[PDB]
Amino acid sequence: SIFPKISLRPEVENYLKEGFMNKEIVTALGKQEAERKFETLLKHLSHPPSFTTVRVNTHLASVQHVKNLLLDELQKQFNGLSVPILQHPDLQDVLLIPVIGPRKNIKKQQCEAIVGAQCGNAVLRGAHVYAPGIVSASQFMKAGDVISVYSDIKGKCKTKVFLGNGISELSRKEIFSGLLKGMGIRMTEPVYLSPSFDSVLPRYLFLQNLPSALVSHVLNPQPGEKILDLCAAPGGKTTHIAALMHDQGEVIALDKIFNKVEKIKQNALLLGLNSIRAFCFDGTKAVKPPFLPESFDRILLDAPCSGMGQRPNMACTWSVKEVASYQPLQRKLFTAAVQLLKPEGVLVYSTCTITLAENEEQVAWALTKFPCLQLQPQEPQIGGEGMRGAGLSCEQLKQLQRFDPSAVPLPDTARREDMLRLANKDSIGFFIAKFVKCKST
Repeated sequence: SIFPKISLRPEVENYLKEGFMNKEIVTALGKQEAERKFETLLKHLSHPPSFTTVRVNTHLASVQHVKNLLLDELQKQFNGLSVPILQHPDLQDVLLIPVIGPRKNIKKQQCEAIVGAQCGNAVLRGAHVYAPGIVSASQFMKAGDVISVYSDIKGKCKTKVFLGNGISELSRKEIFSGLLKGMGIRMTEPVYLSPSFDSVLPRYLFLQNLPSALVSHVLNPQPGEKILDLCAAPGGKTTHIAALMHDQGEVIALDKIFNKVEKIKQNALLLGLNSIRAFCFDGTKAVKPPFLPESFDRILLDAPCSGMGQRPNMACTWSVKEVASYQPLQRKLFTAAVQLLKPEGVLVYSTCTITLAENEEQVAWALTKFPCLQLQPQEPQIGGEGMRGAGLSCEQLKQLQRFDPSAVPLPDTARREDMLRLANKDSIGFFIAKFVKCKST
């Protein structure tokens, strides 16, 4: 639509393309359609989802109450403009808030400010511009000036994607001043009008996209059960798991980085859960934390991935090896997970990336190396079937859940189902696979 395709290093783009142009897909669709689908895929990654979704902390508050409070907050943020919020029928702890589509109306100003790619993503997510994120600004820029903000997606500022207009809180002199970090540019007229939930009901809400919220529902944890979250940072799926069990049971959260673990404890504390035990521990060494084999009722592997399905995302300054180095780690963590899983237990493997190597190929690898594992259907089903290319039958592909960022054309801004459709299809790149363990080991 308005934004260019996601900015990737030619090598990386060629890698992804190699992954999305396997002979199976080319056989199933033809080369032209494969190419077009890949290009549209790269084109939809730059644009924000039509819906921002939030998870209600049902352990402390009801969905209706929080919905009303959010209605109030929204009619506060947008100067009396009230926008609808929808409770997802299948994911009833999830609220959907529509983002206002491409404003092709906003005309640019003379005073300009240029920001980084990540800062641009933040702006597209509904955040404001802060002084450290500004790399360039027009001279004679004063506080209160109406300025146009551009994103340097190629990272060539010591080419410019227009993000919208705002008012300056600082002057050029003040911006490039010697560390005012809490101010910068208030986005008053952005292209995408997404709201900010960074200080709105800290104990009742959690900013979490739809598939990530779907993960825990698919896992389907029950009260009294023992659950393991191998890679639990920052703790969204962990707290969700605890909340689904009404904080009754035990959820072990594991992470390798200390600070992230402290973040997990912080989030668990904010949402009032107590059945969570967080540990700074390497998930690859989890087997005897460490814990005895087959001691967990359910295990979630929200695996570390290339994350090439996140939206919005205007650029990725990554090497090819960085992108392609996830598979061995994922397989180690997966092995640990299988070893720690109880007989007739459930293992869920999830990623927020779009590559074959980190999704379908891992499912094939898992079903080959572990005869004790059996692929299972998922409820609810929200996303499309698995992508062809890893040598999986149609039945196996229909039991996986893959979210395609480019499945519908990019929206522009309705009925209930008309919004639910957008929230379900126009989403981020995500992958979910479900396994049950048949015998012991």
